[PDB]
Amino acid sequence: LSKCKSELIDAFGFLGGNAFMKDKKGKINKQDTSLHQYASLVDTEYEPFVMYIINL
Amino acid sequence: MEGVYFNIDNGFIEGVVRGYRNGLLSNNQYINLTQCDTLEDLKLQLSSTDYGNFLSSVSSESLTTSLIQEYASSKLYHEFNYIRDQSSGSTRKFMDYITYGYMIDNVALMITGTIHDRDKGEILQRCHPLGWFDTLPTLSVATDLESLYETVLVDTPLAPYFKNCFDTAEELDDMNIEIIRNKLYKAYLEDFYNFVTEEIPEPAKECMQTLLGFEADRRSINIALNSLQSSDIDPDLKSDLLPNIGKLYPLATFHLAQAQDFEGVRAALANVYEYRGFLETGNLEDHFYQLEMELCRDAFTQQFAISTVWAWMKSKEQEVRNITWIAECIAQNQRERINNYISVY
Amino acid sequence: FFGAIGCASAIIFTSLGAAYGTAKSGVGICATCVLRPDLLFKNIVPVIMAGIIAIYGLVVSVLVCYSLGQKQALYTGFIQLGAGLSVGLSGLAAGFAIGIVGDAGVRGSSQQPRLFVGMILILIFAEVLGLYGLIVALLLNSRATQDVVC
Amino acid sequence: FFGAIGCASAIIFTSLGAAYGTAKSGVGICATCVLRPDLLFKNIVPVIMAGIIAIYGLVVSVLVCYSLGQKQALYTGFIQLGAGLSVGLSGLAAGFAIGIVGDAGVRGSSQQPRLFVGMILILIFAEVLGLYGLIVALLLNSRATQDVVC
Amino acid sequence: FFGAIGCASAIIFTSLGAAYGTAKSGVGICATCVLRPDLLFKNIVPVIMAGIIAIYGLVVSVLVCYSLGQKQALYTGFIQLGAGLSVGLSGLAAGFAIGIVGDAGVRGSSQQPRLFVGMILILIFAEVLGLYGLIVALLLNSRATQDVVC
Amino acid sequence: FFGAIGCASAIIFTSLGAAYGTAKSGVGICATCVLRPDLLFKNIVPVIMAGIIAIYGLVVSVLVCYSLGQKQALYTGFIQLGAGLSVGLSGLAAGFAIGIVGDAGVRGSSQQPRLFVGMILILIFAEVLGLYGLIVALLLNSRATQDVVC
Amino acid sequence: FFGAIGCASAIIFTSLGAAYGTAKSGVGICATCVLRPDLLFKNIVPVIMAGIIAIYGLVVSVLVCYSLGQKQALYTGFIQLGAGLSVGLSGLAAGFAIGIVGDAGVRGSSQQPRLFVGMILILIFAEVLGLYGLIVALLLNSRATQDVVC
Amino acid sequence: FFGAIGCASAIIFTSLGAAYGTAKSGVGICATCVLRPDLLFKNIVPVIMAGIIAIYGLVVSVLVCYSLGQKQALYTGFIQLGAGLSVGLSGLAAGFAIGIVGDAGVRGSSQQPRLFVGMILILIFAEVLGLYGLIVALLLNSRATQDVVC
Amino acid sequence: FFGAIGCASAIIFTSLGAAYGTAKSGVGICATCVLRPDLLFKNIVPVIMAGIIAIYGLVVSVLVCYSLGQKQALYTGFIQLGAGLSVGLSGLAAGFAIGIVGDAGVRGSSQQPRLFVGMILILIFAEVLGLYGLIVALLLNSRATQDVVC
Amino acid sequence: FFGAIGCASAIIFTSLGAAYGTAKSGVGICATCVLRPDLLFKNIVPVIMAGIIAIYGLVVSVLVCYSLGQKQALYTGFIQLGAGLSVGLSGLAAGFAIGIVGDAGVRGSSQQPRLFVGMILILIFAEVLGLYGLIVALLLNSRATQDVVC
Amino acid sequence: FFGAIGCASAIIFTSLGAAYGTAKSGVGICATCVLRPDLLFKNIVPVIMAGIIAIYGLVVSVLVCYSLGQKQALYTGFIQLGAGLSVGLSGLAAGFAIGIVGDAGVRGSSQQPRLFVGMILILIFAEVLGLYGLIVALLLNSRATQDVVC
Amino acid sequence: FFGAIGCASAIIFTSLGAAYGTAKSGVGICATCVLRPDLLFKNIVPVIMAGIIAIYGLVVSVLVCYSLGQKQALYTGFIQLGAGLSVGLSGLAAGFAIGIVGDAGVRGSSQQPRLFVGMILILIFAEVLGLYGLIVALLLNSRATQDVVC
Repeated sequence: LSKCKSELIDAFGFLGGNAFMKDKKGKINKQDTSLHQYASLVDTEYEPFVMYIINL
Repeated sequence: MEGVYFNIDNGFIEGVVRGYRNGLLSNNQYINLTQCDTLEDLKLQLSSTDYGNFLSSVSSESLTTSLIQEYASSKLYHEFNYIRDQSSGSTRKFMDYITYGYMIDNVALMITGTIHDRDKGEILQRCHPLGWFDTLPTLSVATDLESLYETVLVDTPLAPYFKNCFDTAEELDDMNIEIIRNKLYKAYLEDFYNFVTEEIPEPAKECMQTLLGFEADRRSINIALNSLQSSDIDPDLKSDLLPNIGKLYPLATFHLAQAQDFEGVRAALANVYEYRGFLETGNLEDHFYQLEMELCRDAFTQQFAISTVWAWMKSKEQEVRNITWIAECIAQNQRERINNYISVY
Repeated sequence: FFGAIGCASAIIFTSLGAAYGTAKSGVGICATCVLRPDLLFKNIVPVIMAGIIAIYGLVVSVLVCYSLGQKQALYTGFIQLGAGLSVGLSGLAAGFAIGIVGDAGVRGSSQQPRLFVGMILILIFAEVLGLYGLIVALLLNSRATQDVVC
Repeated sequence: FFGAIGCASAIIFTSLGAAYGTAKSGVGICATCVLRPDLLFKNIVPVIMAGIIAIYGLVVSVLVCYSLGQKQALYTGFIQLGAGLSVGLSGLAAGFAIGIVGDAGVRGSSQQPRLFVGMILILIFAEVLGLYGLIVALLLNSRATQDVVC
Repeated sequence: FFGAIGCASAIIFTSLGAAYGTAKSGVGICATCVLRPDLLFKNIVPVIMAGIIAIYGLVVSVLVCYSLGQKQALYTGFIQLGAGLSVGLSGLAAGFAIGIVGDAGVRGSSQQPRLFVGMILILIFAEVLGLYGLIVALLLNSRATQDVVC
Repeated sequence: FFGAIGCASAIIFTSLGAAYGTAKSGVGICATCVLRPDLLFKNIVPVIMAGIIAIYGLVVSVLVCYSLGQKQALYTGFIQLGAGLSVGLSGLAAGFAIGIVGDAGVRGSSQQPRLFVGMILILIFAEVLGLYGLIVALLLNSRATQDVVC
Repeated sequence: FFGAIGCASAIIFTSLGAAYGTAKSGVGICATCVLRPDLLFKNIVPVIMAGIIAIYGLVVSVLVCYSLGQKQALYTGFIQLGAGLSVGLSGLAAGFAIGIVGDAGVRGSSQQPRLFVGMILILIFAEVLGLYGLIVALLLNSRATQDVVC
Repeated sequence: FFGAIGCASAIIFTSLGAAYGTAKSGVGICATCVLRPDLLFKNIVPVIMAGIIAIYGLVVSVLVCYSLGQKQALYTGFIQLGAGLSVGLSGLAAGFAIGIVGDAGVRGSSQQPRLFVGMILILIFAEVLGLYGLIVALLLNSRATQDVVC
Repeated sequence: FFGAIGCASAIIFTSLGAAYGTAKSGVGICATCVLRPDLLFKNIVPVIMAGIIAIYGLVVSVLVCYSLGQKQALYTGFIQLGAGLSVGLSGLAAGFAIGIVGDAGVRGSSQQPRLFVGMILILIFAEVLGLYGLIVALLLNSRATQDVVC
Repeated sequence: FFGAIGCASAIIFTSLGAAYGTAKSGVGICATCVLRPDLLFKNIVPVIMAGIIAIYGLVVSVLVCYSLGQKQALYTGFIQLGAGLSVGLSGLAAGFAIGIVGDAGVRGSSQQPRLFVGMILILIFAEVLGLYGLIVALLLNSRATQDVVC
Repeated sequence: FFGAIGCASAIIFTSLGAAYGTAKSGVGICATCVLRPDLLFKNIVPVIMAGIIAIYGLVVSVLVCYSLGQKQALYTGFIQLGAGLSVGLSGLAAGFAIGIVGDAGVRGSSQQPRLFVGMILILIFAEVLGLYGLIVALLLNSRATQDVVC
Repeated sequence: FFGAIGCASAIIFTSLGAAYGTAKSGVGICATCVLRPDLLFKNIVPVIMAGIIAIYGLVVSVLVCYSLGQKQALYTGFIQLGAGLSVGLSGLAAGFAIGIVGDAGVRGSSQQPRLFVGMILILIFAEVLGLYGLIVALLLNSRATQDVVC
C-alpha cells in the first residue's frame, strides 16, 4: 500500500497544481500523532489528485 | 522528627500562609455569620477576613450570586496562583499536585459539558491551579482526547492529568459520565499518598496522616452511596482499591466502595466514628465536613512543614463552599440549612 | 599545630550556626512584608541575636593565636584544639536554635506585633548555650599557658 | 590530651540537646501564643527545662578543665573523656524529650488549659536522665585526675 | 580508660532510649487529653515506663566507676566497656518499643477507657528486655573480678 | 577480651529483635481492641512470643561469664565472640518476623476466632531459629573455653 | 577460630532468610484469612516451604560446633569458614525469594482456591540454591576437620 | 585466605542472582495465574532458567577449597580470589536481567499465549553471560590448583 | 596480584553491562509485542546488540588464563590488569547505552518500519566502544607476559 | 607548601560559597524581572552582596603565597594551612545565608517592593561572620612567619 | 604502577562520556522520529558527535600503552598518569554536555528546520573540552617517550 | 610526584565547570528557540560565557606538565600542587553559577528584550571567581617551575 500511494502521487499530482502539492508522505496507524494521513477534508493536508484509499 | 528544616521555598510560602492566618475565617466566624438576617450585619462581620478584604473594596448590599464568583477569582489568584511561581524544589511540586488534584475532576466536567454545550470559556469557583485565562479555557473548548495532551505539555510541572488521560484514551471506563469520575477520584487518592510517602522523613505527620486515610475512606463511601440505586459497574474502574494494612485491606476497601452495602468491611471502617456508611445522603454530608475540617485546624500549629501547607489548601475549598451558602441566603432574607446544623465547618 | 586548627574549628562552626540562624529568619521577614509592610522594626531583631554569637567566638580565636607554644607538642595542641571546639559548636548550637524559634517568631510578629516581645524572650534563652561554652573555652586557653607552658 | 575534648564534648552535646528542644517547642509556642494572648506565662516554663540541663553540664566541664595537669598520657586522657561523654549525650537525649512533648503540649494547653500542670509532670520525667549522667560524671572526674597514669 | 567509656556507653544509649519513650508517648497523651482529661491517671502509666530504665543503668554505672583502677590492662578494659554497652543498647530498644506502644495504647484509652489494664500489660512485656540486659551486665562485672575489675 | 563482647552481643541483638516485635504487635492490638473488646486473651500470645528467646540468651552469657579467665588469645577470643553472635542474631531476626505477622494477624483473630491457632503457628516457625542459635552458642563456648593462659 | 566465624555466618544469614520468608508469606496469609478461612490448611503450605531450608542451616552449624577443638590452624579454619558461607547466603537468598513469590500467591489463592499447587511449584525451584549449598558445605566441613591442618 | 574469598564471591552472588530472578518472575506469574490458569506449564519455564546458575558456582567453589594450601602465595592465592569473582558477578548479572525479562514476559503469556516462545528467545540471551563466567572461572581454578606453592 | 583481578574485572563488568541492556530493552519489548506480534524479529535485533559485547570479552579473558597460573610480579600483573579493564569498561558502558536507546527505540521500530535502519544506527554507535576496549586489550595481552620482575 | 594548601582552601571554599549565593539569588531575580521589569535596579543589589566574600579570600591568599618562598619550617606550615581553612569555610557558610535570604527577598519585592531596603539590611548582618574570621587569619599568618615561634 | 593508572584512566573515562552522549541524545531522537519521518537527516548529526570524543581518547590510550612497562623510571610513570587523567575526565564531561543539550535539541529540530543550525552551534562549544584534554595529554606523551611515542 | 596531581586537578575541574554551564544553559535555549524564533543572537551569549575559563586553565596546565621530574622535592612539590588546586575548583565554581543563572536567564530574554543586558550581568559577577584562582595560581607557579626535577 505504502509503495502504491507514493507512485501515484509522484506521477499524477502535477495535474492538480503545484499549490495543491504537499509533502507529509508516510502513514501512522498508531495514536501517537494524527499527521501523515491524507483527506481533502482537513486543512492539515490534501490529496493532490482525486484519490480515495479504501480499507476493508 | 522535626527541626532539621532548611527549605528556602517552604519558609516563603509559610510566611504568606501565616499572614493570612491573622485574617483567617474560623468556626467562630461562621457561627456568628449564620445568626444574621439583615444585609448590613453580615457584611460588617465578614469584612476583616481574607475574603472580607474584597467586600470592603466594593461595598455591595445585594450580595447576589455573581458577586461571590468575582470574589473567588481575586482570592484564588492572589493566595494560590502567584505564590507557586515564586516557589521551587519539592515545595513547588507538592503544592502544585494537591491543587491539580481538584483540577483533574473539574477538567473532565468542562470537556464532557462542551459536547453537550455548556460554556466555552467560563469556568466557575473552586480551588484550582490556574486561572480562567491561563490553561483551563484551552482545556474546556476541546471535545477530542488528542488536544488535551498538547495543552498539558505546555505548563510545567507535568499535570497528573497526563497519565489519567492515557488510561481514558483506551476506554477502560467508557463514555458513561459517572464511571469516568469515579476512576479519577481513585487516582486522586492514590497519587496524594505517594507524594506524602516521599515527603515524610522531614516533617511529622500524625493528624495529617490519619486525616488523609479518613479522607480516602469518606470518598469510598461517597462513590458507593451515589452508584447505589443505579448499580455499580465492577468490570470498569468505579470502585476504590486503596493501600490499607490495618483493619482493612485492598480486598476490603474494594467491597466498601462498590454498591453492595457489605457490613463486615463496615465493622472495620468504623466502630466509634459517627460516619459508618449510611444509605442517608444528608447525614453523611454533615459529618464529612466536620470530620474533614478537624485535624486541619490542629495542623496549623505546626509551621515550616509540608504538613501545614496541605491542611491550608484543604481548608480553603471547604471555606469557599461555606461562604457561598451564607452570602446567598441573606441577600434573599432566609436562614441557612447546612451551616446552621454543624458547629464545625 | 592542632592549636592553630583550634582557631580554625572555632571560626567555622560559629559562622555556620549564625548563618543558619540569619538564613531561616530572613526568609520569614521576606514573607511577612507582602501583606503587612511596617512590622520591619520588630522583624529585624531576630537576625541580630545570632550575630552576637560570633563576637564572643572572636575573643577565643585571637587568645589561642597568642597562646601557641614554641613548636608546641602533641599534648599542647590538643588543649588548644579542645578550646576551639568548645566555643565553636556551643556557638553553632545556640545559632541553630535562634534560627528555627526566630523564623516561627516573625510569622508570630505578623499576626500579633504586641506579644512579639514574648518571642524575643525565647530567643535569649538559647544564647546561654553559647555563653557556657565560651566560659569553658577561655579556661582551656589559660590552662595551655599555665604549668610553665604545656 | 583527650580530656580537653572531654570538656568540649560536655558543653557542646548538651547544647545541641537544648537547641533542638528549644527549637521544636518554640515553633509550637509561636503558633498557639498569637491566638490566645494569656498563655505566654505558661509557655516560659516548658522552655526553661532544656536551658537547665546545660548548667549541670557546665560544672562537669569546669572540674575536667582543672583536672588537666601537664603532659598527660593517652590512658589518663581516656578516663577524663569518658566522664565528659556522660553528661554531653545524656543532655543530648534529654533535650530531645523536652522538645517533642513541649511542642505537642502547646496544643494540649490550648484545648485544656486546666491541664497545663499535667503536661509539666510528663516533662519532669525526661529530666531524670540529666540527673543520672551528671552524678556519674562527678564520680569519674574525681578519680580521673592522675596527671600521667597513677 | 575503657571503663570510663563503659559508664559513658551505658549513659548514652539508655538516655536516648528513655527520651524516645517520653517523647513518643507524651505526644499521644496530649492528643487524647483534648477529648478527655480524666484519663490523665491512665495515660501516665505508659509514659513512665521508659524513665525507670535509666535508674537501673545508674546502679551498674556507679558500680563500674568504683571498679575503675588507676592502671589497667586491655583485658580489664573490655569487661567494663562490654558491660556498659549491654545495658545501654538493651535500654535503647526497650525505651523505643515502649514509646510506640505508649502513643498507640493512649489512643486505645481514649476510645475505650476500660481495657486500660490491657494496654499496661502490652508495655510490661517490652520492659523485660531492659531488665535481662541489666542483669547480664552487673553479673559479668561481679564474676569477672580481675582485681575487683581494677 | 573478644569473649566479654560475646556476652554483650548475644543479649543486645536479641533484646532489639523482641522490642521491635512488641512495639509492632502493640500498635495493632490497641487498634483491633476498638472493634472487639474481648480479645485480651488472644492478644497476649503474639506480643509475648518473641521475648522468650532472651531468657535463653541470659543463661548462655552466664556460662560464658563464669568460664572467663584473665588472659585469652586471639584464637580463643574469636570463638566466644562468634558464639554470642549466634544467639543475638537469630533472636534479632525471629523478633522482627514475629511482630509483623503478629500485628496483622490480630485482624484475623478478631474476625475469625477459629484461626487463632493458625496465627500462633506462623510465628512458631521463627522460634526454632532462636532455639538452635542458643544450642549452637553453648557447644561453641564449651570447646573454646579452657580458662586462663591459652 | 576462623571456623567459629563460619558457623556464625551460616546460623545468622539462613535465620535471617527464613525470617523474611515467614514475614512476607505471613502478612499475605493474614490478609486472606478474614475472607477465606477454609483455605488455611493450604495457606499453611507456602509459608512452611521456606522453613524447610532453615532447619538444614541450623544443623550445619551444629555440625561445625562438634568439629571444632580447643584451637585449630589457619588451613582448617579457612575451609570451615568458607563452608559456613555456602549455607548462610544460599539459605538467606532462597529464604527471601520464597517469601516474595509466596505473598503474591496467597492473594491468587484467595481468588482461585483450586490452583494452590501451582504456587508451590514456583516456590520449590528456589530451594536448589540452598539445598545445594547445605550439601557442599556439609561435605567440606567433614573433610576439613582434623584440628590443625586439613 | 584469598581461597576463602574465592569460595565467598562465587556462592554468595550467584545465589542472590537466582533468588532475584525467581522472586520477580514469581510476582508476575501469581498475578497472571488467576487470569489464565492452564498456562501454568509455560509460566514455569522462565522460573527454572535462573536456578541452574547456582549449581555451576558451587562446583567451582568445592575445587577452589582443595587448591588452597597453607604455604601462602599471593599470586596463586589471587587466581582463586579472582576465579570466584568471575562466576559470582556474572551469575548475579544474569539473575538481575532474567527476573526483569521474566516479569514483563508473563504479561505476554496472558494476552498472546501462542507467541510465548518470543519471551523465551529474549530471556535465554542472558545465559551467555553465565557460560562466559563458567568457562573463564574453570580455567583459572585449574591453573590455581597447586595448594598455593610459594 | 592485579593481573588476576584484571581477569576478574573483564568478566564482572561486561556481564553486568549486558544484563542492564537486556533488562531495560526486554520490558519495553515484552510490553510492545502484545499490540502487534509481528515485531518479534525486529525487536530481537536491539536485544542482540548487548549480547555481542561479552563474546569479545571472552576472547581477551581466555588469553590471560594461559599467561596465568605461575607466581608473577608487578610487571606482568599491571599490564594484565589494564587489559582486563579495557574489555570491562566498554562492556559496562556500551551495554548501558544500548538499553536506554533500545527502550525508547521500541516505539521507533513499532511506528516506523522505514526509519528502523535509523534506530539500528544509534545502537551501532555504541558498538564502536566494544571494539576500542577489545583491540587495545588484545595488544596489551601479548606484551604483558614477561613473567615475574618487580 | 602546607601553606600552598592554605592559599588554595581560602580561595576555593569561598568561591564556592559565592557561587552558591549567586546561583539561588539569580533564579529569583530572573523571574522577578519578567513580572515587573522596573525592579532590575533593586534586584541586583542582593546578588552582589554574596560576591563580597570572594574578594576577601583573594587577599589572604596573595599575602601568604609571597611569604612562602620555597622553604619554611614544618611547624610554620601547619599554622598557615590552618589559617587558610578558617577564612574558607567561614566564607562558605556566610555565602549560604546571603543566598537564601537573597533569593526569598527578590520574591518579596515582586509582590510588594516598598520594603526593598529591608531585604538588603539582613544580608549585611551575615557579612560580619566573614569579617571577624578574615581578621583572625591575618594575625596568625604574620606571626607564624618567623621560622618557629608563633 | 603510575603508568598503569595513566593507561586505565584515559580509556575508561572518555569511553563513559561517549556512551552517555549517544544514549541521552537517542531518547530524544527516537521520540521525534515517530512524529515526523522526515527529520532523519538532522537527527543523525547531534548523536554522532560524542563518538568523535572517544577517538581522540583512543589516541592517548595507545600512546601510553607502548610507554607502559613497570621497569621504566618513575618520571615516565607520572607523565603517563597526567596524560591519562587529562583527556579522560574532560572527555567524560564533554560527553555529558553533548547528551544534555542533545536531548533537549530534538524539539528544536522538529518545529524549526531553519534554527536546527542553532543546536549544532551550542554543541561545537562543548567540544572545546575534548580538545583541551587531548592537547595536554598528546604533549605529555611526546615528553614521556620522545617523537610522539614511536 | 605530588606535582603530577597539580597537573591533573587543574585540567580536570576547570573542564567539569565548562561542561555543567554549557549543559544547563543549553536546555533553556532549546525551549526558547521554538518559543521565540528570533532571539537566537541573545540565546547564544550566556551559553558560551562558560568555556572561556578553560583557556586560562590550559596556560597553567601546559607549564606544570613540562617541568615534572622523576622525584621532586616535598616543599617545592606542594607549591606546584596548590597552584593547580586553585585554578580547577575556581573554574568549576564559576561554571556552576553560570549554568543555574544561565538556565534562568533565557526566560529573561524570552519575555523582555530590553532586560537582556541585566541577565548577562548576573553571569559576569560569577566570572570574577574564575579569574581570581588563575591569578593566585600564576604567582605560585612562577616559582614552582624551574624545569624538569623541581
